[PDB]
Amino acid sequence: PHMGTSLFTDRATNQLYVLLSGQLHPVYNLTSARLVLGNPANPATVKSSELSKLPMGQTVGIPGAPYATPVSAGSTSIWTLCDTVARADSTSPVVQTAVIAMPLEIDASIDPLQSHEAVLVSYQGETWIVTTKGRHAIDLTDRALTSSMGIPVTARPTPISEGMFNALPDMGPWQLPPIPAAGAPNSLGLPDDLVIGSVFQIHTDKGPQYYVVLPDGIAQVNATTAAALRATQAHGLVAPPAMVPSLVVRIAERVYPSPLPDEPLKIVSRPQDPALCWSWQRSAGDQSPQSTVLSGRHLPISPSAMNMGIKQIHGTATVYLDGGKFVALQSPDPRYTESMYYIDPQGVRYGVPNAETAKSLGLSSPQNAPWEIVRLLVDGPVLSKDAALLEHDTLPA
Ligand SMILES: [Ca+2]
Ligand SMILES: [Ca+2]
Repeated sequence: PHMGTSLFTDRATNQLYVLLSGQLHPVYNLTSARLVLGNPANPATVKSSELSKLPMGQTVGIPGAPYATPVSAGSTSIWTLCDTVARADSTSPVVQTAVIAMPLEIDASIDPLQSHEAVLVSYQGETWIVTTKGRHAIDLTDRALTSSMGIPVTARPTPISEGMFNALPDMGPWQLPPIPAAGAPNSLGLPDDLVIGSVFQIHTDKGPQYYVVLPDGIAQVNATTAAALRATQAHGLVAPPAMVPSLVVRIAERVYPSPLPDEPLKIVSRPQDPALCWSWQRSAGDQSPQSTVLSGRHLPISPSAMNMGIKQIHGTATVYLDGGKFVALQSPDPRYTESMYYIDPQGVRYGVPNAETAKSLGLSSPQNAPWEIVRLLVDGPVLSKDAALLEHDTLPA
């Protein structure tokens, strides 16, 4: 019968020994011992003379596994990816990347982009504009489009890392939404001058409200969008004609999804603000995560935290965390795939193949996390019972 203790530690050496079918085996770590036992056993301390009372076998386990699988007390799952560009204005700008899995300290020196703020970046020979929503493709050699869309010739793109490029959602071209049948007569009963794609205005209590004429109705646009439309094609109008509300209220209203913000676009200076981050967060009970783009002078963590960073030899990012993590990912690989990883305090991810294995390790309720950030971590060996059952020549250290 099972006698309650299948895991032991030599009182003198603190070495681990696991009991398998009446025989002791040295085992590399607690993680491996629990994998083979099928439950998160805690070692019983005994003298070597006690261990010598059982037959001893070869070393078992996963030597590359973390010693154990502790997890930070964690209120909320928070994951942040940060690009820092060194010598942004030089002929040799360099991007460094950090993964932050811990609460942030946000201030005026490093905070979310505001709605009118944007960063011009380069990736693989192409340029993208980064806003609070993600990245938008733009070709800067198209001087007129670029200018109309609020981007000055004084703007210099700076490189983003591959990880940041993957993390930032492609929200579509930085352009005015194309207007079908632009230039053609309106079908809305408006004056002949107001062709499809033209801009008019009506006077309100808050002053002028601008509209664009669409094939299926009229849509409100802000002043910036109105100017951008007219800068591209004014349709022969010196200014947006003033219309009477009696004429306009009768027409179907539509939505024109211009990406241009109300205020003049402010292009952040990378030398001033070398840090660009994508921060992702989700609390237990939440139906959706919330994500935002940060821009500032350094990482959004305390100065004390700025040197608890760890970079793996074969990792791309320096990792900052407040303890271990147990996370659940969902990704199209290319089919919708749910996966689980344990992340050790060193910033290595280890696959947890199924719920049964998680239970063996004493891991429960994995936090939802973004694969875009988590899979940037170095991938260690999968934590499986099959792997842990393997015998080895050499004793644990
Ligand atoms: Ca600062
Ligand atoms: Ca700011």
